Amino acid sequence: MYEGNNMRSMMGTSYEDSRLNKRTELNENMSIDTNKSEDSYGVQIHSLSKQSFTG
Amino acid sequence: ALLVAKSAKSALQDFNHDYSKSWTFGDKWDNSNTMFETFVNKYLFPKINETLLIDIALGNRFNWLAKEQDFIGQYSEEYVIMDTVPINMDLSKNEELMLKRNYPRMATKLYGNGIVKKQKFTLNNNDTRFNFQTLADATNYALGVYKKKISDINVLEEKEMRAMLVDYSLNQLSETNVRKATSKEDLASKVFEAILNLQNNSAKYNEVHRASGGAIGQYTTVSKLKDIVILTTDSLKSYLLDTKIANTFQIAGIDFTDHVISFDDLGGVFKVTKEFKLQNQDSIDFLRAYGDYQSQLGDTIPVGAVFTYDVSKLKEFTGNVEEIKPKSDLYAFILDINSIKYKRYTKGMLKPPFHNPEFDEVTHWIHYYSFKAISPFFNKILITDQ
Amino acid sequence: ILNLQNNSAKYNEVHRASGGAIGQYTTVSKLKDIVILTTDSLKSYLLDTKIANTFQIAGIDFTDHVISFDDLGGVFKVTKEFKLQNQDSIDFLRAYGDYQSQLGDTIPVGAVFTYDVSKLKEFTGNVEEIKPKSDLYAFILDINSIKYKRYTK
Amino acid sequence: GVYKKKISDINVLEEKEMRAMLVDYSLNQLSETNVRKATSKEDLASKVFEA
Amino acid sequence: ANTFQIAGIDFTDHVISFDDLGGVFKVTKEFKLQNQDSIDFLRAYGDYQSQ
Repeated sequence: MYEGNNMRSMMGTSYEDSRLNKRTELNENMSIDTNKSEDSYGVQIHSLSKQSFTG
Repeated sequence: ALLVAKSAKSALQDFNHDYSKSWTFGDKWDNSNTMFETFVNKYLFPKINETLLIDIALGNRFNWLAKEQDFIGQYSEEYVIMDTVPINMDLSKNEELMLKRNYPRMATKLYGNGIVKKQKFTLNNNDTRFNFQTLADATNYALGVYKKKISDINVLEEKEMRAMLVDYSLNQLSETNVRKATSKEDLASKVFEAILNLQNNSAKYNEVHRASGGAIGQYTTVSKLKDIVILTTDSLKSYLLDTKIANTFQIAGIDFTDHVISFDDLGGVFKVTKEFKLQNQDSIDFLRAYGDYQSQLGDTIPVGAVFTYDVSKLKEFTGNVEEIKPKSDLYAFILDINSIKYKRYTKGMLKPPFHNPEFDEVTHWIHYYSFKAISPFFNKILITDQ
Repeated sequence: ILNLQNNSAKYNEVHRASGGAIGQYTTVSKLKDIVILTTDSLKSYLLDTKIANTFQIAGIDFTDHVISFDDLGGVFKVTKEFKLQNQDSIDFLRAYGDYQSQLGDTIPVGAVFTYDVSKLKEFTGNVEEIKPKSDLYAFILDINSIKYKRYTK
Repeated sequence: GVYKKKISDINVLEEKEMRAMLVDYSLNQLSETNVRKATSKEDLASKVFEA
Repeated sequence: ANTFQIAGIDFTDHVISFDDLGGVFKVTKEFKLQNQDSIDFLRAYGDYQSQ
């Protein structure tokens, strides 16, 4: 309403919002596409892969 | 005696003392009676070949409840109307009561603010280069500590909100809501009859007596089964899968497993009821072992404080803190969504870094506002052994 | 399973690491990575009685991820770091390809013996074995918790 | 909202008083020839199917 | 769920159910209202004609 200047580093143009990046979401799926116990029924072994996991 | 145990020529003697000696002449490294037995060469430095930094990001399982505010104001409020059954009209009464007033009565439960949570961390550029035999692994160290500083947000938020509805499932809702089971081979029939109670018009299954303006009265309501969830131990979901759906024949529309939020154990959390002060130094170290750096001696815990890890084994903390868990682990709390009011405000999540060059270590901060609450004006049934 | 995929400060042994005696560390798993380990009796009982004599199996069959053995022990550890004394001990040991261990060296306390060995007079008390103590056993884990590197160049 | 609850309450009132008078009838009317006696909870599964 | 041959026998097209079959009460030994607390309890359900 009041026009003013609206400008400071913080508390101007930093008081009402900021840049948003990430809301700490479920991307790793818990209880949708993992937390699974619904697997197949047949011949069996070796769905067991290994990455390097060095980073 | 041994040159390895001699700490006074290590790389920590030059960073606590302001003055140190500039050049060096080396050493005559040995492998005689160390942790570095070597058959062929007693005079070489132990070569390591790699390090790994294993790290997995962790979820929240509640991000479809993530409604977003704009962070203005601090009180919210909601209210229903009490139900009011009609009467038989008896004409022996006076002809003047139609002038008399009759206001409708309301519920009026009021909610305060949430809590803003925060965490900080410090990356050094000086001593960290003495480890990290390449340069990329230090960058992996940076992105790994950043990803754990966002994953812990998830695990603490799900743990605290799990704690809040389990804490609600004790000592808050009345005896017309709770029912008494006896076994895990019970409580599956009892949850199966407990569901499709709620699609009968009833006032026995809410808790509006715990509202402010509605202690006496009643309030009928229902639910819609795209809207209920059940909350239980993974043991019970294990029982439902291996026994109830497995050992029977035609359940082609009956298997209600899509509403089963289930956990390994329904408690790791602690709540202070008696107030006190902090005196033990190892208690301070144990708190900042989990990151609570702000705590000093002489500090004062409030009443409405949770603790989210096992903290009940300190001498300040015995007796006055309490674990929130079911007793006999035969536990099933069914509710309906629109009752739990989850909220967070996190657009200002990553604050700009502070550099501090004269110590040369950057420091970040993470802030987010979060508002847990649940609403009493819906349908809830708890199943336990008292 | 369904506990292995919860955010748990337990289920790991970070308290038995080097720098992590105090504190917590949460981890989950992915169902492409859980390995069951048990006897053949348990797996056999499963796939002839439970999943056979039940009706619905439509998603439940976790037998894809089970490894089993006829027994979980034929193997031995050392205690007390004993010494070689007897002729019959070493020449019994000769029968399994061992040649270098002559009468007069010691055995370190962390060695393994990999066959039925405890009946020698030097070994009783000094040598213990590795088995489940009750033959009713299932150790299940997240895979790539085990690491296994060999050099066969 | 107060108006639509002033019709919702007469709805729930009407239905539960009507099931109440049905139970009242079941206890106080229909002399012994009309009532059959089950024993167990699976007993009446057979009884209603034959009835 | 268990008796395996339902295509024909499913009589759950005609089953009215309820949580309880009674929360509704009945009066014997007629009386008079004589406590203020009792009528204040009745005011919390809409009954305003009571004295």
